[PDB]
Amino acid sequence: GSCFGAFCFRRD
Repeated sequence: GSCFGAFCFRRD
């Protein structure tokens, strides 16, 4: 859920 642009694809 911690989407951050380039990191908008994770299990957070």
